[PDB]
Amino acid sequence: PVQRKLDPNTPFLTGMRILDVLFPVAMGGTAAIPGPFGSGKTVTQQSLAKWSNADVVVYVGCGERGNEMTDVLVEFPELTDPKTGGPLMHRTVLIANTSNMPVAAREASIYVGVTIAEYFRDQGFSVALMADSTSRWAEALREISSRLEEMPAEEGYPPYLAARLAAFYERAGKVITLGGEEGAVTIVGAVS
Amino acid sequence: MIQGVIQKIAGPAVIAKGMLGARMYDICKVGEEGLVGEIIRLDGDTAFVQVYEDTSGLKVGEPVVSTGLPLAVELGPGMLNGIYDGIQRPLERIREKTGIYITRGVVVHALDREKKWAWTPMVKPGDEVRGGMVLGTVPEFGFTHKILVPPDVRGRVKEVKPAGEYTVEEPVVVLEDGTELKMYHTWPVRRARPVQRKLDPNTPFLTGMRILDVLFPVAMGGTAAIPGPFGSGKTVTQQSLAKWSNADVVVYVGCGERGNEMTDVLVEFPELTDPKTGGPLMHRTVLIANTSNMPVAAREASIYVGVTIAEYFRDQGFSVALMADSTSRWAEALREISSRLEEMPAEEGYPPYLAARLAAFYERAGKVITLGGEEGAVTIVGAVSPPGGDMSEPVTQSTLRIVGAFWRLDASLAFRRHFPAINWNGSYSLFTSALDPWYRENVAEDYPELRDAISELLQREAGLQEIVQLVGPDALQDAERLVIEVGRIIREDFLQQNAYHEVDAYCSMKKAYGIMKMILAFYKEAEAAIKRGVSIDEILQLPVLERIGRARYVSEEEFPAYFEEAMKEIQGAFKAL
Amino acid sequence: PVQRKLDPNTPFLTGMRILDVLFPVAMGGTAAIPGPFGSGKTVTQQSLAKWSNADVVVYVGCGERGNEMTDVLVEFPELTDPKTGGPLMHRTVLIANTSNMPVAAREASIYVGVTIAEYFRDQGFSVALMADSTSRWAEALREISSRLEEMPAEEGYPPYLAARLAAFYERAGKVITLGGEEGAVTIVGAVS
Amino acid sequence: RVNALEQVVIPGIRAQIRFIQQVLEQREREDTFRLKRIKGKIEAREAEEEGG
Amino acid sequence: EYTGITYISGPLLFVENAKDLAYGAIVDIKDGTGRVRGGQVIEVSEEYAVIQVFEETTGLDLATTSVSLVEDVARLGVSKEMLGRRFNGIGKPIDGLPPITPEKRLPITGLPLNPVARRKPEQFIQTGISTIDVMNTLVRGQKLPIFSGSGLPANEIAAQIARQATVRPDLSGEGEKEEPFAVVFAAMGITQRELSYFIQEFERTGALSRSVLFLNKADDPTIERILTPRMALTVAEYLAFEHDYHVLVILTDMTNYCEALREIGAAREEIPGRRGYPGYMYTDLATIYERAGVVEGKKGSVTQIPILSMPDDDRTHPIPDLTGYITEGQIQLSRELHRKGIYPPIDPLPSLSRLMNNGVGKGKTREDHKQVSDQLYSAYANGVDIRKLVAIIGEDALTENDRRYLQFADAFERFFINQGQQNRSIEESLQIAWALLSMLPQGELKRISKDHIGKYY
Amino acid sequence: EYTGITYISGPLLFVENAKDLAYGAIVDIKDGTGRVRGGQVIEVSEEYAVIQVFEETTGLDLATTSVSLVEDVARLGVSKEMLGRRFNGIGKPIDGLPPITPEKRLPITGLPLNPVARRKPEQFIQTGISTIDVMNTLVRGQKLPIFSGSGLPANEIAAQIARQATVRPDLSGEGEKEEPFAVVFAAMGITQRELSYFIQEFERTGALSRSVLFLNKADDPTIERILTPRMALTVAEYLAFEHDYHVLVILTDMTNYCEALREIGAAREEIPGRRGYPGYMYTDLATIYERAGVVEGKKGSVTQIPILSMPDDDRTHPIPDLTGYITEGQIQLSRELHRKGIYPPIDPLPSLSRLMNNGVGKGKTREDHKQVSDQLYSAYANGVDIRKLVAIIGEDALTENDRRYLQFADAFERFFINQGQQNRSIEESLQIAWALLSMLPQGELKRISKDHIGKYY
Amino acid sequence: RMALTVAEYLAFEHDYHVLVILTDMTNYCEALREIGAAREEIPGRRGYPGYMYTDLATIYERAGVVEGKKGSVTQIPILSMPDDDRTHPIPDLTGYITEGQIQLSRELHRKGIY
Repeated sequence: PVQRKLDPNTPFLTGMRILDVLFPVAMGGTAAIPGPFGSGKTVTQQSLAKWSNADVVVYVGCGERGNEMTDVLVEFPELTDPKTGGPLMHRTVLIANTSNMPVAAREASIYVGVTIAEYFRDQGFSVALMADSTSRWAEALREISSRLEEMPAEEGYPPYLAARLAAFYERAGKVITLGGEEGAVTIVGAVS
Repeated sequence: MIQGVIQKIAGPAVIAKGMLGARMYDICKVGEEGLVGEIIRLDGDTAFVQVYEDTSGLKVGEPVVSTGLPLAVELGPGMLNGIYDGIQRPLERIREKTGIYITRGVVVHALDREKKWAWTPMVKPGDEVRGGMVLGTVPEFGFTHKILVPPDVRGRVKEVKPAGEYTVEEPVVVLEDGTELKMYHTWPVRRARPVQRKLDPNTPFLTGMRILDVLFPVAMGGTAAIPGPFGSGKTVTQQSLAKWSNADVVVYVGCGERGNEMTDVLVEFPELTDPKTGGPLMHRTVLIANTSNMPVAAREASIYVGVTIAEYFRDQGFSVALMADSTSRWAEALREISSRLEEMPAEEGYPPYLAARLAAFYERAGKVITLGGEEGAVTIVGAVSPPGGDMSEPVTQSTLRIVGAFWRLDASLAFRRHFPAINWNGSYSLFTSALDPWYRENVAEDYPELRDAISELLQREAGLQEIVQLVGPDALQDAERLVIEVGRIIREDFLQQNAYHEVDAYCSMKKAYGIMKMILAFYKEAEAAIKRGVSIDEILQLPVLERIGRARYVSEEEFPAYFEEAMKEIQGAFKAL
Repeated sequence: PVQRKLDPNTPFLTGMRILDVLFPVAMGGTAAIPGPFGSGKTVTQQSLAKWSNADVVVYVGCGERGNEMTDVLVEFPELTDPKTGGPLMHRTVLIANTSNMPVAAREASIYVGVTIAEYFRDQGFSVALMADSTSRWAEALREISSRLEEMPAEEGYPPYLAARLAAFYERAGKVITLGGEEGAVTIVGAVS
Repeated sequence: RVNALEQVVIPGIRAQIRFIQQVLEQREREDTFRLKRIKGKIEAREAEEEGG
Repeated sequence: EYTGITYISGPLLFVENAKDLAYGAIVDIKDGTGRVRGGQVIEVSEEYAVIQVFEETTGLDLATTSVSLVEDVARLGVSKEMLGRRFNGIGKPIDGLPPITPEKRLPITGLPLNPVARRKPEQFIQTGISTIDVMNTLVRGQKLPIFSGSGLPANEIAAQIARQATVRPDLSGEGEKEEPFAVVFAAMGITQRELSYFIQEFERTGALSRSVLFLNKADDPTIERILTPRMALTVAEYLAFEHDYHVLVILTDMTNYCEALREIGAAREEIPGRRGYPGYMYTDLATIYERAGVVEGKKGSVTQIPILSMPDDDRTHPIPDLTGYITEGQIQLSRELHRKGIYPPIDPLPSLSRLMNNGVGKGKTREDHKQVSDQLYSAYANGVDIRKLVAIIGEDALTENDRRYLQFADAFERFFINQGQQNRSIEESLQIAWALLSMLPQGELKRISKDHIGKYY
Repeated sequence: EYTGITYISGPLLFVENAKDLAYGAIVDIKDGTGRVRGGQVIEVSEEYAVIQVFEETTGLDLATTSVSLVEDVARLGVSKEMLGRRFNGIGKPIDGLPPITPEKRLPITGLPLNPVARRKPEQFIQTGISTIDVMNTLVRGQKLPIFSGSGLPANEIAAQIARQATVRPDLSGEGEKEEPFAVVFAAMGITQRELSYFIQEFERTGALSRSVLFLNKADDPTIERILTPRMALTVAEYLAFEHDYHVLVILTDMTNYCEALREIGAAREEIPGRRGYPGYMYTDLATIYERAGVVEGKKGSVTQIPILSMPDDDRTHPIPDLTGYITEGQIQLSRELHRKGIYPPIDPLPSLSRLMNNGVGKGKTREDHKQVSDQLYSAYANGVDIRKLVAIIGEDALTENDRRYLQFADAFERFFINQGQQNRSIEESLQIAWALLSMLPQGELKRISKDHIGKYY
Repeated sequence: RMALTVAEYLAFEHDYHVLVILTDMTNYCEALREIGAAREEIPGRRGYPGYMYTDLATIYERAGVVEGKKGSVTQIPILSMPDDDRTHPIPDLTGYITEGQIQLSRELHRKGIY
């Protein structure tokens, strides 16, 4: 729970000209990067956590690619933060999931990451979440729900898709927690 | 009677058990207070009730009473200025006594017993009556409401109590056969009124719309649609059809309609003059309309009440115009009732049992001679609602499943505020092979040709409109633009009729034939005028167009002002100048 | 039974300039000529009628409607026999099934009528089998569901897909046999 | 062609797919709800062998 | 009696203590309305049964539900004279007269013809539009579905064919007026105006005489829209085949069919296998349509002409679907020429004729229009089509040769396809037609023979 | 009271029997994990009654459960100090400060409105965004949906008109004691952006002295979205009719309404797909848009001002389609002018204003209000029309009777449509509208004639 | 699944390098559907199953290099579509786990450019 709602007012810099200077979204905004991931789209995602004013970085997958999902992990410590002055992996929390992980991996994914982010928030640390492959999350949900009474009924996907997608963004922002410390829980939405 | 209790409650529907002696279609009051539903499905001893009114606050386990006698409703006097609706309550009474707020639930008599009227006897004792006759008239306002004997019932007459105003309750004709015939008399809605001979529609209906009728006709017993995409024109084109009519009775069913959807509609009627009186139009109109907040089954029931009232009047020798507003109302009732009662689905969530009432309701439409000794016409003109915006859905193709007339109303026309929105690209009529007699019997014989000669105008505009959009008016010649800017006046001043001048919301044959003959001239002249090389540009600047163009701001008592006058000026000072 | 599946390499000819020329058919082949909801796809059997090079004709229809095999059905005994001279029925067998014939017989039809193609094809013949509009078999196959209180495979597709279709087709067509003879079934599927 | 393209053409032939797609897809709502109910019959019938 | 209900709701019933009945059984039901309602036992069940009640139930108390087996087989009588008398679906005259008198009781489902007993059609008739008797050339035993969308009349315009119908006996080498040309009509569901309109167009020529009318209306049982066709067609077989008559069957309003079909499709055990209609759909359109074809051992025939009111211009809808495959000859009417006011308004672009050198255009059907038809197809195609292809490439890119093509569209449609009460013999057709082909050079005249060419020069 | 549960589920669940459970009753359920919930008892059975679960499935057990009836139906207080105060949230309102005393506790289901207890409008609302209230004529006798569409903000526009509605004695029809500065806002579901936007807007508009805004707070459970509309409503129905005041329910996006609503329809197995969003939609909405009329025999109203966006810049989706049908006409804003800078962008090209001469007249607003209504509409319309056909035939097609209509669209453009957020009176609007009606020759105009020409220049 | 499990032991544990070449995915996915439809799993968009995803993953994810083990399997799946249109599952699904696409030209294949 929180003492007041707040609004972002922390300047946006991601290390990319047009990206942050024309479009400010600030810390506690909610973004999206449409179209398929890879084929020049990786530029933004990588560079973001290197420069951007956040104290902590959280990376998260849910149906990511093959070789492309490993290029990232391996080049992760060799991405260098200037505050920390070496390995980015130091102030980066990993909880990423690919489809070489269990069925329910991708369905359990979100909530986990969301919670942990609030921890950091509480300590006055801004986090930098990247909810990649949103589109693909639902793959799992659908599969599970077939086998149940909660069958797909929307437009080929759950109508409970709608609830848990929404709520995901309504728990994330700049706010002032019960201990009176302020963090920011910025999401970049690779839908794919 | 029958004393079960409730078993389950399932949405606005309610089920009951311990029903022995239950029949399909009765008054089925569920709970101690009763609500009056209707018996559809009977499975076992569990007669599935489907309530018209809200099941809100009902607690299970309250005795269920079913009469077990067919669903009937009171037909007799009180038709004029009486609400009967679909939940079987007069809103009239509610409005004053329980306030501007309706208390949902509790049934009160459909036809109030507080009304009293004169009786004029027309028969005497010691006779043998047959069904369908009149026993006496009742003068109520400037109209004559009759008391019709139940069809297919015979018995002698014991007494007939003399003339005078009495309570409707009082028996006025006791039969020897042992039927004390009260002024109101029940009749079922599952047993309908018969007809001695079936007849072909042939008397025209005049609603007060020029172009509408003139391009695509409508007789009395005809049918046409009023589509209205995205809640457009439809909503009030129906207001202008009911404002003035040539049909003696006016039956307006606005079942399932909301606030603003019926505001102006109703509240304006007490301000319109009545043809047979002169006070409120209510002296010839009957409100069968219902509110939206009342359940699904209340808008189903309203439509079946309408048509049996229409039949009642048709037997009195009185021609009925019946106008159900929006099929999005009808759709929605059966579309949801399917889910409820565990009825299996057909196409688009509508049941396979959709046309149950529907089919029979369209059949009744027609001019016929009754068993009553009179002849009327039951005219139905239903307003369709496209779900998908295509008529391929079953809730929309029922006025195009079986043929008659059909009208096409467009969103795009509605936007500039062309009333009506009739288009000649999806409208046909079959009363163009049966109004031809009555035209050249009363109207004119110079009419079955002239009407057609207007339609060709907009025929030839189509072929060209197409090419206007492929290449401009600078690629097309004088003779091209000819029938284009004929077309212009046929729509600017002949598809737009002001809804704030009420002498264009009503028209007559006099208004008809006049302004049809004005154009006849222009064409026939213009084919020779412009052949002299006078370019269409110049003829646009002449005063000659403007003078004919006053035809949506004119009255009918200002009708001889343009009739003879401009007639000579068209054929005259346009072939010299 | 047969020794093995072989690769065709000898064409079959209907005696046309478009079904043999621009796009050849094979002896031991499989083919199809879809013409939606009828489109002159029944006429390609007036071309297999007495202009074919099939030693032995074996004409079969799943349950073709009578009227479309009124003129085709009695056309053939009248016709000249290129492999003799009299009726065409010296070489044709004609094991056709109609709508006039049982509505269940239509379901059986294909997997039963394959064996009659095979008995002549085995001996040393280059049989020409044609299932006249395989869509008539689909209407029988999918009716099973209705009568048995099961739903067919979703979106108006039959419940048995590959299972009872592909197997008949690939049951015979250029296959060396156990006798060491060459069995080659030529089909020109007259589908929709 | 420019005028046309940017007005009636491009977005119009776009928007057509949508309409198509969504109504065929929507049909398969009725499929599932019935399919469910078909299954309910298969399990019930065998529960009138194991519960009645 | 079998008391203890299980379902009551309109024409479809279920009643228990029924486990030993036959397929098709006329039972009674004593109702609470006092109107004794029939009902055929179309299927039997585990400890209940399906009754499919002939009349629509509107009250029936569950306390007294009487059932009384009249017959174990639902059947219908027959006669040899019913000619000139009208009837409804139940079998009761509209004149208020008595029904037919059974001679033998025949099933209502009937029994289909062997494909081998059918023999090629070739005895052409005059339908009174030159357009059919050339392009499709309608012959006895053949079907011509008249494809007509919604918003286009087809009941109206059908009556035109229905009164212009007349055998050809001087061109087929023998009498065909010597064996009766009776006609049958039958609606599945119609209004008030179209009821009187039909009779008044049969009273206008006196084509009313020698007809058997098994009409159905929209207020007449909704269950008997699909029962009454099946019944009536087995009263056709008796006068057509076994009394050797040439019977013309015309079945019109085939959506209202489909309305009644829908009801069972999905509400019951049956599933909707396409578009809310059962998956037993195939059968439902087989016993109806299959009736017709020239006999090899009778000299009678059943020529059935279905006239559709199929939804819009759709081809994936069940009606246009199966009808395609079935017929060989077929004709389409469209709305494009129907607003010009030309009657009938043929549009033959998706229309096909697969018999026109084989089947028709041989034997008793004359062969001077054989190669003529085939010409006329592509000759008309080149015309109307290119009106479009010009307004696509530019707006003017025709030569003077291609000018001719479109010059011949406009002429041909107006004249040729337009007849009200005008009637032109097959020879009066040909003559005229080849004089309008004179607005065309060679290459639109190759197919036509040396004989035909000169004959009508 | 009922101990034991036999289904743990997230939207609805089993409660054995029933003997006193009303429809739509309030129950209290201790989950045994120390948490407590409520819900409505919609659907009551002596088999398994199912109760409205108010939160997610987690945090439930069968170790301790109880179901206990608290009240017959839903109910809640309406203070007469509800006006001039923001009461965010529902049940116990958290507007972050103490709750106001539930002075009159009455039902919050809805109280219906008799259709014969209605009277024709006579009030105008003078709002400071000229363009709409001139042409469309914003009156309380219409409830037109404002469609924002994609990449067009729903908030900014709604935000605007908040403080910008003003009251006069007779430039608004009715008095200023018949219209307070109070308004009501009812959320159909607010989202991230929608909430983070109205934060600043409360402290600036005066949500402590002239505005009531019930919210869902964007983070309360789904079922809350089918509670707050009708709850928000009923409140105002009281002080409006019975206490005498005009208040406008300024809705928000109905998209999130569908969202929550749909999950109930697939957990009860209803019709939750009309074309991907409910077929049962309208049924529940009967109540919302029933009170949106004008009462007779009392003074003061309630009017729903739907404000809803579209998931695509095309309407193929049920979202705006089913709303069109339900309600009357449309007012839009589109993105024609938004791409260039204009703010507020307003395009009423495909608009329909149902009423526009009722609820105003002459002297109820101004003299030339009734006349200049339709005028601007078609003057402007036919401006944009030219730019269409010029480009079709080369790059021009214009005449001298075009050069005037052309510039009538520039003149209407940034002079009239663009205005910032600057309050404009009905006087300042119509007065100067007539100097922009001096770009086309006056005297004989399309809808105006010589009766306001010589009076207003 | 057979040669899948054998493959693991070929390229990672022998240090060999395998190249898996699958062909016709349409059949693989049709047959699958029948199996799932009896386990009470509803089929998916444009009839093709929605429980496809999981099962299709398991064949393709035994691709990618491995630390210290030089030999690893290279995956090349081949599948069919009516004209390479993306209006059914068969490409979508695939196209998330797999990288790239290489479609076929009508012009080229006519002229015999392979």
